[PDB]
Amino acid sequence: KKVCQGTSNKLTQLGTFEDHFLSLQRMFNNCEVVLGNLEITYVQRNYDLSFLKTIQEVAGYVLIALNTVERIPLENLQIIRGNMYYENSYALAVLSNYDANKTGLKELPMRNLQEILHGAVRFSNNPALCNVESIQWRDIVSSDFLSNMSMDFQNHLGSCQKCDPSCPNGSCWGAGEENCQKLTKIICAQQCSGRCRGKSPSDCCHNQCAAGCTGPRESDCLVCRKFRDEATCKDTCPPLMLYNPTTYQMDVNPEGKYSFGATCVKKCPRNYVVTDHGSCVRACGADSYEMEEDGVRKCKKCEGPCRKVCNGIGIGEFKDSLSINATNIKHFKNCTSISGDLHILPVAFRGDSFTHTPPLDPQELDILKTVKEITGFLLIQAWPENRTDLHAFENLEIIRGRTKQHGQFSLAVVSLNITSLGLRSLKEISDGDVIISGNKNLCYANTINWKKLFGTSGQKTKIISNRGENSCKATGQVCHALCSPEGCWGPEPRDCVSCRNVSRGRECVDKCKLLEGEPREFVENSECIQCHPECLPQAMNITCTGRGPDNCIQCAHYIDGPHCVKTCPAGVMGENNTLVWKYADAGHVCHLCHPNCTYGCTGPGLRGC
Amino acid sequence: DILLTQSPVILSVSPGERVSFSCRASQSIGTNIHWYQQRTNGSPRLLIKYADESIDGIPSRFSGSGSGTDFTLSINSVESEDIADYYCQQNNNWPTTFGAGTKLELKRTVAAPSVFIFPPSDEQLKSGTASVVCLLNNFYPREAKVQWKVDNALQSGNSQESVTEQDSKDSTYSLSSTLTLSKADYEKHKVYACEVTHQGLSSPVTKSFN
Amino acid sequence: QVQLKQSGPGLVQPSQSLSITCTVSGFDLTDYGVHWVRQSPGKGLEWLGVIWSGGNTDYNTPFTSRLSINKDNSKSQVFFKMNSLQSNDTAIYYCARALTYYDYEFAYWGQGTLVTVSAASTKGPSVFPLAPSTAALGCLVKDYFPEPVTVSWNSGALTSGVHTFPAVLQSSGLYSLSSVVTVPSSSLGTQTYICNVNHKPSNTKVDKKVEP
Ligand SMILES: *[C@@H]1O[C@H](CO)[C@@H](O[C@@H]2O[C@H](CO)[C@@H](O[C@@H]3O[C@H](CO[C@H]4O[C@H](CO[C@H]5O[C@H](CO)[C@@H](O)[C@H](O)[C@@H]5O)[C@@H](O)[C@H](O[C@H]5O[C@H](CO)[C@@H](O)[C@H](O)[C@@H]5O)[C@@H]4O)[C@@H](O)[C@H](O[C@H]4O[C@H](CO)[C@@H](O)[C@H](O[C@H]5O[C@H](CO)[C@@H](O)[C@H](O)[C@@H]5O)[C@@H]4O)[C@@H]3O)[C@H](O)[C@H]2NC(C)=O)[C@H](O)[C@H]1NC(C)=O
Ligand SMILES: *[C@@H]1O[C@H](CO)[C@@H](O[C@@H]2O[C@H](CO)[C@@H](O)[C@H](O)[C@H]2NC(C)=O)[C@H](O)[C@H]1NC(C)=O
Ligand SMILES: *[C@@H]1O[C@H](CO)[C@@H](O)[C@H](O)[C@H]1NC(C)=O
Ligand SMILES: *[C@@H]1O[C@H](CO)[C@@H](O)[C@H](O)[C@H]1NC(C)=O
Ligand SMILES: *[C@@H]1O[C@H](CO)[C@@H](O)[C@H](O)[C@H]1NC(C)=O
Repeated sequence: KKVCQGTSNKLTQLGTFEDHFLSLQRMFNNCEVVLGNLEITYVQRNYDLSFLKTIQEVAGYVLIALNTVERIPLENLQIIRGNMYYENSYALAVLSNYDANKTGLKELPMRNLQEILHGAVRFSNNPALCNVESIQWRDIVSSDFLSNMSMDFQNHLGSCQKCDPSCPNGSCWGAGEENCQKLTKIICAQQCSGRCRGKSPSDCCHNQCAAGCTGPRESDCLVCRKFRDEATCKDTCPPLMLYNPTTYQMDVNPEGKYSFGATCVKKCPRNYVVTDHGSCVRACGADSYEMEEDGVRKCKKCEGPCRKVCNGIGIGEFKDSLSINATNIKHFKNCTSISGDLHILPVAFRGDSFTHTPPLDPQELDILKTVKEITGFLLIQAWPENRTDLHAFENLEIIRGRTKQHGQFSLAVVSLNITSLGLRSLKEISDGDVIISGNKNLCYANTINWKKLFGTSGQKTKIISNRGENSCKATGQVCHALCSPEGCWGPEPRDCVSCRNVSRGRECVDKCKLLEGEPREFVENSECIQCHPECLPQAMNITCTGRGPDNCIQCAHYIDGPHCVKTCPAGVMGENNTLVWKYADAGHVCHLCHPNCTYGCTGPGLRGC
Repeated sequence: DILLTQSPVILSVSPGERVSFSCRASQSIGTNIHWYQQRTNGSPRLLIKYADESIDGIPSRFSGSGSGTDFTLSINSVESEDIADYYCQQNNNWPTTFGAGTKLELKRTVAAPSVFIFPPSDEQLKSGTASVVCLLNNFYPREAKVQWKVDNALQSGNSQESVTEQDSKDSTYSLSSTLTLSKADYEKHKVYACEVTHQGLSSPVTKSFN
Repeated sequence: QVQLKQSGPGLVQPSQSLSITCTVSGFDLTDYGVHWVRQSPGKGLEWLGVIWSGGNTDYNTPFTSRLSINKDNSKSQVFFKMNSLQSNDTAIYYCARALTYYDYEFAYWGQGTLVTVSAASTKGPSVFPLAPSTAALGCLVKDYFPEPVTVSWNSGALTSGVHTFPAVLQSSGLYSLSSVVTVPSSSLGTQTYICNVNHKPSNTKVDKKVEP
């Protein structure tokens, strides 16, 4: 069905009467299911509300207030789920539909509203309203809310059409036999759990039904009390993961369904992203990025900071600005990619009268630590003298040099007090030349093989007038013994280009915690990967043979099939929509509980229950 | 170079009074002197030409006299509209030159300022700077003292003030003082106070917020 | 009726030139000289020069080497140009005509041209509310350059109790000005108050509602 969000403006007016109307129409035209709230306010006399005929569900609340329109044709609204209230505990609230002009809302023909899952109903000050007072809300509303109800009726603007003789107890929503109240709760047999399509015992609805039914199956409900999966009404969308007794791990349920409103879809509707818990949402959170898996778009929490690209210096907000300076630096917060160039000039640190920009507090440069990519060039003419390396760009992975300074340099580092370039993440310089001049204390630039970094031919390096390669060697400012001959960005073992031995995270080390360290590790392609926490460390032998709890030599706590687990599976969903319960034996091996062990079993059989 | 020296710098008089402006030339120049009125934000307006000749369109209450070195502009019964700068100009020696002007102030009874303090707007605080404003409205005479106090600590060097011209209707002044602090500094203290000293106040008046 | 109307810049960069056009009406340029005289706060009025009826010019001694005055009788225009400007050429510039032929009693003046000499950049103001707790309220017009800023209240409908203060120069090199108005405290709930700020040099127009 066709869905729409609805609104939550409560009694707020949006512009003039016409503008407000236009936005209401724009919102609900062709809507069948309102996932949020249906709010109808300030609709003046003679305005056409006929599109409302399409609505059949309001997941949230229905508020009908301050209207002058004579008729509000919510003829096909079957249910208001009341997942949200308006004031107090009202799911439906129809208030003050009149004006100075003594003309108000006359007809509210909700002849199909048979169910209000949650909440009460409020009716106040509707001098023109007709017929609704006949309605037996006991059939509509859940007994739990009958107490919080607020129904006040008083006709004083006009005479009302009478109900059809065919209506039960003379209860109707308006004129005609079609507007008679259909009763599906109060008239049911005592045997009936909920709704019914007649007084007889045969004519009885499946418990999962709301409003009514055509037959006695869970597929014949008019509306589903909880969820609708294709044609059947279910308690909850079939879970995406199920416990597979064969593999002992959680597998993707082939019959898996996402939740969308009160529906169970096999694939989210267009422009909807699946969350980390199976629900369909218009857009991913702050801590997450969007991706595509098996054709269905999904939200995945961002590994580091979420990719945020911003304009470079001279572009966007920074247009006509000469450098990263005290004013603009604020805008670089959380930036991961810089679309264009970065200029860091002396004018930043001196402050600039002409542009009325104050001196930059060097600490602010930490804002740039999130930058991993610069499409244009990186130009550094000034740096805090007490900082020995270019720390702010320590996470900078790539400079593309799509645009270059003087159409020539993609990396320019000139006359700074720095001792090392500390560009530990710089893995690639796609285009442009690299010039390093005038840094009296700069010591490692040379050791680097810049041809590795370069992506194009013609790129040259110009490293001149820095600290003496001889004086560098002489004062021990050289590459760490853990570095590969490929050079380094500074003295630290993390500044190496590549390791002589192995690496743990970003750091080069001489050995992995293969046999002795506390977080035991294995080696893969010269990388130290920690062992699964459930693997028990092995004295004088390797602890694990790979990533995962199956590649363990020995388990630390319990074993489920081939896996090592901190605890046995308990209360996890499985096929046949049954809960899975296991117990641990003397050898700490997990085994299924007796099917009768509803809350679990400490041991085998009925005994351990 | 021939100097024209005007006195007083400020001439304070009461309405209806006879008022005279003095303009003295370093050299004798006969009657080659002209007088101008300049109201605030206006162009100079020629009042008198050649020491004593009336100018068409100029109120009769304006007249001039003098010959030699000492010249005088007189308003025989001063009116509120006469508040202005008044300048002399010499006509006699190349290049023509102007005096530094006399500003006319009108006396009235002492009037105490009505004082208001305004905290920085939340909007401004977003920019990282807080301007706090103290207003002294409709007082007389112009001499007034604004002192800013922060948690009983008196501020210096971090305030600016300005004063309106004399009002055309009631002859009072108003003064605006702005204390400007960084947001962090703003948030570091508690008591923000403006203390006013003026002839019309029996004791200094302090307005404040936290 | 004799009138002189000036046109010309506001901000001139140092060492660059300043040009003002004085368009006259109500007389003939072939019959009268047009003088240019300026006014600096700390210089009072200073005569700069004159282009006479016959097309000849005279320039005051300090400006003889950097001043140019030309004219077009047919177009009733006088062109003032001054070269090599410095900070202490900041002033209001007037053209003027005398009452009688050949003389120096300036009976007629242009409306003046405010010339700022500064190498800085133009910046539009930010505007913040000053709200009440008879009550006073206002607008803070902060950090703009150069002068002037014009302010009205409720589009000019409220000119009673309004005081717009002289701008002050902030060390940032930017001006700041406040404008306030006093009204009965009983009006704070019922009447809406909007300050209209216009900074013409930057084409910045702002309307700000001020309320508790
Ligand atoms: C530090 O970091 C900060 C933050 O990143 C940087 O801040 C930025 O600085 C920029 C550069 O200073 C600045 O942009 C300048 O804006 C000023 C003023 O702009 C406003 O006024 C102009 C002029 O209006 C009048 O003139 C034009 C034509 O002359 C008429 O059309 C108009 O009707 C007026 O009569 C407006 O045009 C302008 O509007 C524009 O911007 C707004 C939004 O801001 C838009 O809505 C609008 O549609 C327009 O796009 C503003 O209202 C400008 O003066 C300046 O422009 C200069 O650039 C041209 C070409 O590049 C240049 O030739 C001119 O230079 C003249 O002036 C020089 C001195 O300034 C002088 O030396 C020359 O001889 C020459 O005469 C021209 O002035 C800039 O565009 C940014 O707005 C500002 N950003 C922020 C957020 O504050 C800062 O620069 C950094 N500094 C350092 C050192 O690192
Ligand atoms: C420029 O860098 C040099 C070295 O990186 C700094 O000089 C050293 O400062 C440390 C303390 O921070 C001392 O222990 C060393 O002995 C110094 N080395 C010398 C003097 O050769 C120098 O301070 C930096 N300059 C500035 C302005 O910070
Ligand atoms: C940066 O990201 C953090 C994430 O926790 C967020 O709290 C902060 O508001 C963000 N700031 C900006 C300017 O994006
Ligand atoms: C560098 O200098 C600043 C300012 O003098 C100082 O605050 C800071 O502690 C110094 N050391 C650093 C940033 O490691
Ligand atoms: C104005 O400044 C210039 C220097 O740029 C100087 O020649 C001139 O005498 C100054 N005039 C003053 C200070 O009145």
